[PDB]
Amino acid sequence: MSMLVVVTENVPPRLRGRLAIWLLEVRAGVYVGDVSAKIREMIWEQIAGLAEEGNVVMAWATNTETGFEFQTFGLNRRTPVDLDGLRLVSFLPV
Amino acid sequence: MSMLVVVTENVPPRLRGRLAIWLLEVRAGVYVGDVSAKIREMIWEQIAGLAEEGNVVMAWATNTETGFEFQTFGLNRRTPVDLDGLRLVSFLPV
Amino acid sequence: TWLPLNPIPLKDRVSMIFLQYGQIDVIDGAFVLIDKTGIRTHIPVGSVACIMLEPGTRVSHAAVRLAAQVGTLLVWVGEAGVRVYASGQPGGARSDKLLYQAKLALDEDLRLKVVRKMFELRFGEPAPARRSVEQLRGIEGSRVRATYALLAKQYGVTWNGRRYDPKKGDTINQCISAATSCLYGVTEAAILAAGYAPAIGFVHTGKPLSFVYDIADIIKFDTVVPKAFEIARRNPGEPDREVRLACRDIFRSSKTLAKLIPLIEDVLAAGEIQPPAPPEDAQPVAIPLPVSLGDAGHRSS
Amino acid sequence: VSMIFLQYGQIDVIDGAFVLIDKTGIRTHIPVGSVACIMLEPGTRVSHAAVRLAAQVGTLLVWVGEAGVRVYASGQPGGARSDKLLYQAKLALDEDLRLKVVRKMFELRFGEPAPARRSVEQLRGIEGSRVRATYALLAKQYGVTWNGRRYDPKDWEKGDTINQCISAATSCLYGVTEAAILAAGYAPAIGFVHTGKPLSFVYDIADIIKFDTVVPKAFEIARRNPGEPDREVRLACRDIFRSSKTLAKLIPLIEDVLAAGEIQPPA
Amino acid sequence: TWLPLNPIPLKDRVSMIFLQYGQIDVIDGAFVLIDKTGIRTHIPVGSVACIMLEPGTRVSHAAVRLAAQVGTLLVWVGEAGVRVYASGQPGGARSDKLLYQAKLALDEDLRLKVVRKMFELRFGEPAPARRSVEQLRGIEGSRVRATYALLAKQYGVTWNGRRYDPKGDTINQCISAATSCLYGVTEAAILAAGYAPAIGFVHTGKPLSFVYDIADIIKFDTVVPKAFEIARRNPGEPDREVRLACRDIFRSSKTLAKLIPLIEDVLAAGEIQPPAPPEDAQPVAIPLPVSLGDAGHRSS
Amino acid sequence: VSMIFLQYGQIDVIDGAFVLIDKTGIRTHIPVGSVACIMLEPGTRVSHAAVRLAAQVGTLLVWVGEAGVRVYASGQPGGARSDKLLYQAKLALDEDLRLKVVRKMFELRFGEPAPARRSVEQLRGIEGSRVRATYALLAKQYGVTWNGRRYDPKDWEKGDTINQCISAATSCLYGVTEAAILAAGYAPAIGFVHTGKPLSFVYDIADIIKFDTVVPKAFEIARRNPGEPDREVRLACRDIFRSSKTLAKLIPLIEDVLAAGEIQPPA
DNA sequence: TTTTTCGTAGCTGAGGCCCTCAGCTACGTTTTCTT
DNA sequence: TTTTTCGTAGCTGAGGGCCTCAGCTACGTTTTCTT
Ligand SMILES: [Mg+2]
Ligand SMILES: [Mg+2]
Repeated sequence: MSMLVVVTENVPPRLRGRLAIWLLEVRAGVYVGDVSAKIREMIWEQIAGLAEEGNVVMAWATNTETGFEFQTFGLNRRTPVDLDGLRLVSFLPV
Repeated sequence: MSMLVVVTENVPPRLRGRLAIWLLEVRAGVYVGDVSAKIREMIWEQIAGLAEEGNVVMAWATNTETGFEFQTFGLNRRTPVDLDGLRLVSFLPV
Repeated sequence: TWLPLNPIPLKDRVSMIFLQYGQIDVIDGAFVLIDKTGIRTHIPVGSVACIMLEPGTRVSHAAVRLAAQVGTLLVWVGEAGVRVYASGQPGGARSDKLLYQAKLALDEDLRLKVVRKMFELRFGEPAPARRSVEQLRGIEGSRVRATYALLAKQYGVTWNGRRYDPKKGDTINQCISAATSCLYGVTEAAILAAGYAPAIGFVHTGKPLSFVYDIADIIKFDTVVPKAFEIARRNPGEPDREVRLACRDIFRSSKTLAKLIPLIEDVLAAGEIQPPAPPEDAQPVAIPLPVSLGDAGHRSS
Repeated sequence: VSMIFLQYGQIDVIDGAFVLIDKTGIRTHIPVGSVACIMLEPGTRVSHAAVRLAAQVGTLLVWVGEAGVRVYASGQPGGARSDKLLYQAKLALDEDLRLKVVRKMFELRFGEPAPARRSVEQLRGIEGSRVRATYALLAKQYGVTWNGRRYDPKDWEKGDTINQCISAATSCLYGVTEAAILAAGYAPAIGFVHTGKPLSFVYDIADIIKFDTVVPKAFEIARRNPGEPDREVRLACRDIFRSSKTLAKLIPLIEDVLAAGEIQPPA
Repeated sequence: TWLPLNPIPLKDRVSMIFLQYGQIDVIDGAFVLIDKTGIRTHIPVGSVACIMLEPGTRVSHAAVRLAAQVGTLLVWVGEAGVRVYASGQPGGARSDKLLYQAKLALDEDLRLKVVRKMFELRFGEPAPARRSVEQLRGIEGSRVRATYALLAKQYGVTWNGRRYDPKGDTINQCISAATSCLYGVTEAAILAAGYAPAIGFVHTGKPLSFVYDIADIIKFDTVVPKAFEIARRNPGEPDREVRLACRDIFRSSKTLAKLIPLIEDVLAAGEIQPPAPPEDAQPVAIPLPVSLGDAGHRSS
Repeated sequence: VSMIFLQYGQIDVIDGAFVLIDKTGIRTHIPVGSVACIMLEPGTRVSHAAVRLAAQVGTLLVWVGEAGVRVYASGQPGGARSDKLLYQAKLALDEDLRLKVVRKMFELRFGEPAPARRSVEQLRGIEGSRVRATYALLAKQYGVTWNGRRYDPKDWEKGDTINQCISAATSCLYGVTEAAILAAGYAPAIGFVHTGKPLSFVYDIADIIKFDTVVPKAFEIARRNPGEPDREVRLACRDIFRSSKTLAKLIPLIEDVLAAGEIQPPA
């Protein structure tokens, strides 16, 4: 089991509550919890299935280089970028 | 070293960049990283010193019951609440 | 537009939360506690094995439904923290499990093997040769009084026996009652999650929580009662909260939620018999059971 | 045996009695002694005191859909009576007792005795035939285009209208039948014909009475061809359950079915 | 209104990041890489021990200042990945450390003790009794050729010696890039511990002498085997994959965590204590602020 | 030690030469052979090619504030020359060499020779006396109310205007002095009078020339009593550094100080 | 006796918080070390 | 020879994205198990 963070934007109330089933919402659209791998994947399929027009990013603790990994769904001005294996965030121009 | 999440709101650009020194910003005001205890305390005094009119919540992975702990600075409609030692979030009415 | 909601494994959950002072509703499909002033408090219901409803709570239909769908046991408790009522999915999801338990319980010799295993797990050694179940119960009575005396002397608490009033006793009895209540909560949760009936027991019988009593009695003095004595000596004004915190800590440290289903499975396994296969004359399952991320006893999709 | 359905209001305790309360004041007085079972329909809210009283007198609370067309949660989960569950289980575990129960189910289903002692698989065949015949008969009586029973357990919308109706009707029926089984104090998972499902016994009992009422109405509504078929079938089934005391007469049937084991019932 | 910015320990950091194709600026006090189209990419500079600037980058004054203040080493590399230049805080923050190193380096017998320790740590056993530094360096030459041959046959890569033109074959290109990464983090570590990269014991009289010493201690334990692995994989563009491989080998063998203790141990073999301030000296008028970072980096 | 200060533009390479580029085109041609050291002032941006060239010819890049009133970063960190650092260190490590150096420093402070051979701590006493005396002298020459040297290393805003001015001036001076020390190729941390501070040697050298220019200017500005004293002092110090070649004349002084060890310099 | 009453989801428009940026001005600075 | 040119922080008003809610309507439902 490892720490999980889900950040949603412009997402239906359905998904907001659905995430609130397992995770603690500390700010609007920002959910925190602690889950196993398999549960994390199920939550991800929930997000992919219910996000609709919205966009979501999910980050979780690992024993990798940076201590965590993250993946996204939908379009956002801030999008992940690869630098020789290190994943950072690119901020696109308007 | 453990996973760290900082969520800022209505905070000066000074603090935004300052956090960007150590943490990865995946959404506006949402920073993720992996730090030791002492560094986390330092980041916290940076937040307490630079947040001004804004409000911030910081959550980090632990070996406690829920797998993580969190603390806040400034006023927010969503505020921590204690239930026999379990810390949840109360959402205050307008 | 819609995706099913399912339970997650019990081992992956927080043991329990106590709710008091408010109405419990559903908002946007989430479990929520609302007080008189309008303050909302979301409760990650799926992430909890057991939800304790104290006096002054009022639960909506939708909330009970939701709690059942994610396989979270709702437990209504009175003051001094005793279990009063419970709500959850109507029953076990697997026929073979329930028939396994019942077959074990109905046959005296199998029953005896199961009880003997319970005894071995509880005390740390084989029960004496050729004993009936009631004689084992006698041995257990003796050892239990010895254990109460021992804890009473280790923590230095005056002990005049187990005594309670139905609406009281000394601090230590109140503490024991509340702690035991928490244990029965998570144990009933575990028994239901594993897919068995709480009513069908081996040592205790003919009671609505017989199996709960059996399984809980196996680990009670390993877990909740010492902590009850610790708190008793601390002499607090209102024991129940301190007992809740202490029980959560002891459950977490000794990995109770992780070991409860294997404990049950092992206990039953001591019968040396396999869960009965479906009769060959039976009608084949027309629609296959959906694969589940949760425990075997909870319903899915 | 007695039970009451409560709807739209809060269940509280006044003077040691169960009370249903709305804005207009006390809506329904329920003396504690008069009900073994309380069915909570949607729009209900249970006070702690009500639950406390229910525990004190050993009353079963069951959270249900309307008219019991859905069962969602139950108090006393897993069943509150050892003797009932063990009665059912003993019946299911013993080859010949089970055989008697199955034979009774098939006879009630065919209406008067099943053949001397044809085997069980053969009875399943004969009734498969009977069921197809019944589908055809209802199809001609209600005059509905019928190309057989066909449905996709993963996509609700690819069968024809009549198959949707049939499925929704049987769904509701499974609801009230589960309600009745819980009221009787038995486990829905332990069946005699059906096995290996959370509701095997529910299917066993439901298949007995399936064709008397709700499947014909599935056909009726199918011919009416409304905008929202499944919903009209659900509502119609609700009405049928309310008017014809379905849940009330389901319990004697269950008890009879089990009684066919020629083993003695509890209290 | 303002709070000081300080370095964090090297062990707590990611080893290195390679930046290319863009201008590096400061926005709201943060290190940022901007490309031709306006795409911003924030780089957690404080969380990184070493930043590699590839061709086509242009670094602002503010950015260099910022990188120094958080004690992150900037390293300009050419392609084939070779280190070219470096930038960081002007020097060690502790007098006694530098005087310790210099005293060790200046005295032959002390120097010899240090070199002998280096040899023991590198090869896994004591150097033979009664040897000068040049004779130890001879022994090291022999063993090094032996190691190249051994790796060449274990990974099955054709080996015709260490060769490059200021071009070489794949294994040599890989070795050059990997070694470059190692020199990066090692220089970072040496500066963080508070020592001078120019003052070495085995290699001397070169701007990175001490870097060569320390790096040579762990080089064949770490970066060169990985160079051979990649060499046998035979990629189009060796350098990126060498980078990934080096990052992985650094994290797995906890290199950043062990580099400063390794240095301290190496020097400690001199059996001497870092010199105390002279009693005639003027006392420190304003006390050093306590730091969360390493001893060699400046604070507040 | 030839050097150039570059400001407001990008440093690139054209035809193997260092070039400073604006919107207006090439602003400054720098032949590679003519500079040992390039000081980058605020508003500069360094191209990769420039750095590569600087490495090829071994040119020191130093990121500085204006006129060198602040030092922020240095290429070749820790120093690029072994022999320089070892010269300095050997001087610092040996008791008698160190003593020769300290005595030379004090003689430069006093004008010409400190007393023949009475101890160092005692010389520090004399220098304290003389420093306070100088504060008083400047205070009377420029007519500034003087209640002694007072400042709070943690709160800048507590001392009087003149103390702020003095502190800011000495700050700038520490800037250019560090610049000069880096240009000479020595370590700022290794001092002879001051020790145990990252800039001990800087303090050593700076205290020699402190009172000739910038402290008097601190007093002048103090009496002018402007809105922003510290800022006016910084700008004034910048101007003084540019007009009077302070950094250029600092290096011979340093080399002289060290030369007093009567040990021979490198190349 | 003619008692529509409760809890929750979907939808939409109003209000408001706050992120993002263009455009303008001011700046090269967060210091002190023989108090 | 009269060459003000570059990079970055603070400020403010405009634009806009999205969270939050009041107020209204519709609803009790996410099913099938002898195909
Ligand atoms: Mg007992
Ligand atoms: Mg070598």
